[PDB]
Amino acid sequence: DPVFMRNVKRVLASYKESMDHSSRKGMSREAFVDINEKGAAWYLGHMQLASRTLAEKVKDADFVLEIRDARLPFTTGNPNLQKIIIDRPRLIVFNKAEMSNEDCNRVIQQYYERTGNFALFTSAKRSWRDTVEAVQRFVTHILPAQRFKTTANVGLVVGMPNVGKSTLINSLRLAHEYQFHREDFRRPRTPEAVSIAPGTTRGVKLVPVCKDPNIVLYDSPGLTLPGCFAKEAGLKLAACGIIPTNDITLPRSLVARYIYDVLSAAGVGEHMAECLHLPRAPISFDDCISMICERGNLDPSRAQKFLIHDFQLGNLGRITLDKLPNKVRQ
Amino acid sequence: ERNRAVDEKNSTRDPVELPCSYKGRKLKLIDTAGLARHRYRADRDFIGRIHGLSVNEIRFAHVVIVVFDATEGHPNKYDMAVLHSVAAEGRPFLLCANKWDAVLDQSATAEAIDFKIKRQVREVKYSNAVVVSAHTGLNLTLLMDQALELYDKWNKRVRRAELTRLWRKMEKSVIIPYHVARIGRITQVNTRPPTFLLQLQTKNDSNTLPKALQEMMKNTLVEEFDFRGVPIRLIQEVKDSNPDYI
Amino acid sequence: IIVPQQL
Amino acid sequence: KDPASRNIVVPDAVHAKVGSPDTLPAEILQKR
Amino acid sequence: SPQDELVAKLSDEVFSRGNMHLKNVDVVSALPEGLHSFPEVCFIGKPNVGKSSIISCLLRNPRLGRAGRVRGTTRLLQFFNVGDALLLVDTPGYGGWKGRHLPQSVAERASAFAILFRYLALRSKGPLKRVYWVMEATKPVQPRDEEIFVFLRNEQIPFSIIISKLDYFGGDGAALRRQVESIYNFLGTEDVPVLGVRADSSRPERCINMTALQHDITHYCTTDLVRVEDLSYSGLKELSYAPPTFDEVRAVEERYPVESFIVPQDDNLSLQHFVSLHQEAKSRHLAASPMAMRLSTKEKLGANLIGETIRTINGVCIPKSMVPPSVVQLAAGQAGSFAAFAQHSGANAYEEFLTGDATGSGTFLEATGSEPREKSMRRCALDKVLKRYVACGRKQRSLHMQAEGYMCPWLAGAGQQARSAVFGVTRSRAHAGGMEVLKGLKRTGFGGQSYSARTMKNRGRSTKKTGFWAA
Amino acid sequence: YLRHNATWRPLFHPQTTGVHGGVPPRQQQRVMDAITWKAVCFRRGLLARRKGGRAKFGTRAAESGVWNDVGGITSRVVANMEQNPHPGGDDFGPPRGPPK
Amino acid sequence: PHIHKYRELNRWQRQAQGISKWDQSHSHRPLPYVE
Ligand SMILES: Nc1nc2c(ncn2[C@@H]2O[C@H](COP(=O)(O)OP(=O)(O)OP(=O)(O)O)[C@@H](O)[C@H]2O)c(=O)[nH]1
Ligand SMILES: Nc1nc2c(ncn2[C@@H]2O[C@H](COP(=O)(O)OP(=O)(O)OP(=O)(O)O)[C@@H](O)[C@H]2O)c(=O)[nH]1
Ligand SMILES: [Mg+2]
Ligand SMILES: [Mg+2]
Ligand code: NA
Repeated sequence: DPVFMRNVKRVLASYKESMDHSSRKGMSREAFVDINEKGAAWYLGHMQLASRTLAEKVKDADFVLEIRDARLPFTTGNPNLQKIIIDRPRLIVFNKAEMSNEDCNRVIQQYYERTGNFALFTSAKRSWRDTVEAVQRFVTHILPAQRFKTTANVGLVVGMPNVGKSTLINSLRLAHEYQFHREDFRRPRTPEAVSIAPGTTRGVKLVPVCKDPNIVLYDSPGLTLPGCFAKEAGLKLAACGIIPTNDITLPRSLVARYIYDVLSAAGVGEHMAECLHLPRAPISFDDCISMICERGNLDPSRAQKFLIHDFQLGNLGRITLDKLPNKVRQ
Repeated sequence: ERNRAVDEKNSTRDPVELPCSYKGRKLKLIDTAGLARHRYRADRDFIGRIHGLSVNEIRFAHVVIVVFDATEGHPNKYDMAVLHSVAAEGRPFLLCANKWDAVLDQSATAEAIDFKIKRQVREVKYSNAVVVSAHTGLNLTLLMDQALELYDKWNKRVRRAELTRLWRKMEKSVIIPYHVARIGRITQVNTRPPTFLLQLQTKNDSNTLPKALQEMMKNTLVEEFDFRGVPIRLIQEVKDSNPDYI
Repeated sequence: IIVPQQL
Repeated sequence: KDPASRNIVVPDAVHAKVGSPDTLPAEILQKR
Repeated sequence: SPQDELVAKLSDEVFSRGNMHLKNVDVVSALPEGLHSFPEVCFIGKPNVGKSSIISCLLRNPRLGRAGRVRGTTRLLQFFNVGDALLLVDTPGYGGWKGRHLPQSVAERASAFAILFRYLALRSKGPLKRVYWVMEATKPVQPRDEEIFVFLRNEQIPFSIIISKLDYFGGDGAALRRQVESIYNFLGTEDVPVLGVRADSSRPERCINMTALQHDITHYCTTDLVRVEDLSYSGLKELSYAPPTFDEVRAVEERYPVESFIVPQDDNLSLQHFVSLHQEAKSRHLAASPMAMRLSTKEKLGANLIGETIRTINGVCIPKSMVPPSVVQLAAGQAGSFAAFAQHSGANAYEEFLTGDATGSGTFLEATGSEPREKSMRRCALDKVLKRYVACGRKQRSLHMQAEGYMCPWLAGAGQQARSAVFGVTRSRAHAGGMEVLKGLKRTGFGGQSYSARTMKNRGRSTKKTGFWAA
Repeated sequence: YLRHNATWRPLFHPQTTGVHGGVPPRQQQRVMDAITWKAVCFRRGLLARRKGGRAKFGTRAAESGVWNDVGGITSRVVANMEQNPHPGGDDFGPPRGPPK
Repeated sequence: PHIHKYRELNRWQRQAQGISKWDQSHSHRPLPYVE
């Protein structure tokens, strides 16, 4: 046993189920579940109902930090912040900008810079520490100096837990909790403890990010969430991987049909064939699926899955599925 | 040589109070006898009587300077216990490292003293240490200057507006894991020592704040308004019931 | 082995 | 250069019109 | 020489008082720091070069320092307290362990190397006074020795060289000169100290140049002392060091993860060739396995097959498929670490919830029937007794955290006070660092709790006051 | 249901309740006898499974080898374990090497 | 009178928690100090 291939075979033999696609679930959890300080909870209702709570939380916070997907910028963004004119400056972080379209990214950045709120298109490889450093620079160069030194600048983080908000919040919470869980002989030996019950989700309400800049973040659990979406919105979310592909309600067939339609809208058939290693430019979606099968023993279901995963990874090219409004085009 | 300074132990027995003037400030230097552990003065009633006179002077003094031998390096547990007793009585405390001329490793000693202070639990962690040589007179004016500075912090007064504006912006910055009642208003009701009144929004008596939150607010007041080396009192006032409820 | 009085 | 890196311009015909049933939630149409 | 005669009389006086085995260290948290903070000296090297044999010969006891022909006899840091004033650290051999068939070999070896390199990188400033690289007599330079030197020159750790197996030369001064010439060619330095010495704890007469080593280690252990009163026996016993700070101990564990310490079975293939053979064999298996072609490229990324990045000592990357699951369970099982804390408090709250929700019957479903008779209450009562009082199965408890720091990290209750508490000094402003020198910690301690983890018996859940089931 | 939720069940000697728990010790002895027996049987199995095979005999299987191979006394020494060419002694039979 | 801590616990509570009889406080065995 020179190379650990037994483990490779063991982990490859367990491919029976994929976490992205469900076989017998008509409803999705990634559209309704979000973690709060008490745990996970299902938030039922559209964001237009909690618009007022979001406005109050924005007024309470010092700045805003939006986390969106660059492929679906306005679909991921909260429409309440777009409808309400808020005075607190906001920094938006668009993930997967290298998968999104460059022209659309530049236009959106110019629009936000003209508006006054800051935009930042990050790659899919950048990390929560990079976003933290960006927030640090934003706070140090935008927010005015406060009067109290023990007081810290508050930022309301707004986004969907699938784009990276949940990952960032969990990382910050875990780091802050471990820093004070691990013993330290240099710090005061205060005989006060904070219990962490085992077997709990351990959600957080407020997370400190830094010490010298004094930045803290408040998370809004059930404020931005897709919920009961429209047909086009659900197709876009399933194509970008935000929601699972339900074998009963939102089929791989329908989402791959949507992908093929949005690709073949313009003269991109030969480019799609070149990306998918097809011997010719596909005339129809069924022909494309059959050619993906030929490139064999695999089924049209596997071909649709391959097409969906290629579009998700970006093997088809850079594409922005959202329609830029006229105020952004100006 | 005003007092009797000998090489023997338990030399001083009665406190000696001397009225003095430093930079136009009338002050009474109170030389007190040494404090001892209970395990030593239990079999010795005369030492316990002298200890009673020593702790008595601490209760009625304004500023208390705790002097320890710096040749030992770090302060002793009982030396830190005295600082906690001074903070409990309500007096500004100052740590003084005497015999600094006889210290060989002054670098490691200064770090050992600083390590002990920043390791303390209560407001004693904000105390400052001053190295002093009673034989050569090593920066004794610096010792008296901080003794006067601690007295100014003792009588220091804070405005009610800034106390409320601080706490308004401090609730949104700190994490409160406990289930407590909201603090409506916070005012400095008394001074020397500065006492602050916290008015809770509840009407139940058993809704007092935990000891973790109390030390959290004391550390906030110290680091913000420079109440370092001075203890701080916190009184919690529960919203009372109206006589004519109607 | 040690088992306390259960009932 | 690389076909996986070039950007794709999406026309305005694939985007469904405003007020369309596939753009509005099913709850609004149900209530109407 | 004035100083050489004083350190010689000191080394003789300290070592003549006896020694004992202090503590074995496997996790970075459980270190001798505290009331047992002696100036330490470690002996690192490849397996079966005489590290434990030199320790046993310095300690004058063959049975104390366990040595054997089979490799892998020492699998964790063995701290030996000599004369209650110094610590001799016996380290595991970095290389392939042949003939050792201990279960969980990959996990035990990865834990052995993780504690080794992270201890050297952390306490290099103290109290680790000197590092001794023990090399075999006539064994050529191998990639394992290359990995050791790369680690040392990146951490900037001064190290001495001890050429063991001195009897192999048989008095050949010419061969020894060519051996140290090959060492100087590989190292690149002429001024590096080298001492050739063999060790036989069974017969004292077979030992040669062995009394000069205890004088050497005492020299490097007393070089921190400044005064002649400190050079005395009382000054060395008073010399102690401070614990590491959270910032520096977290950085070294992040740069040196437990998963990175995976060495080949042989000692000739470097880490680059070892990781390249994994990539070549894995690519062939994917292109040959039919079920592998049934998966998608995004699914392979999820299965870490086709693919932050774990860097080894040399700086090469290791894919996630190379790390076996036994090592992952090892890092999460190590107490007092971030991985164990992440397992208890939740590594990914959003991801773990959806994972548990899918693997179970449902989040809101209770007493469901899948698409006989249930267990009786008299059976459940009997099963509960057999689990609690016979099988000794207990429930998990909570982990505590400092309240004064958890509520506000930028206060004085959390530490890291940038102020200077001592007034009237000029040397305190220059003296800084995570680990400093504190005199007399062995007799005074920090105050309250001084011992580190895994030092005292019957602590935590293992209390002997109320029995096992009470916890 | 009526036994646990609707029946008044008196205590046994409430003065010494802190000793026998309010249950007659003759009933407790009968309950403890049954639980201890079932606890011992479950323990004997667990001890045999931990030590391997059997509890007293361990991994030493009954079919393989003898349980105790020391009946009375056994001499660990083996004759001529050094394999010397001449074990008769320093001088025995023919002289070895020239004298002086 | 008494000075121990478990005196508020009766014999039943002591045997249920698993505590040894504090009245038979044996001291001939030393404590496991870190030698
Ligand atoms: N080397 C050195 N020795 C000092 C210094 N100051 C005081 N001493 C010595 O320390 C001893 C302390 O004597 P006291 O001043 O009476 O000490 P004390 O605290 O008043 O003792 P009690 O009244 O018995 O509690 C003196 O006898 C001095 O010899 C110093 O600055 N340097
Ligand atoms: N001839 C000779 N043999 C030695 C010498 N030192 C060690 N050996 C032999 O080499 C074997 C290995 O010795 P160890 O002390 O176990 O070496 P080690 O580095 O501690 O081995 P590990 O713990 O596996 O790393 C021993 O059994 C000795 O018999 C030496 O100086 N000369
Ligand atoms: Mg005196
Ligand atoms: Mg060894
Ligand atoms: Na005196």
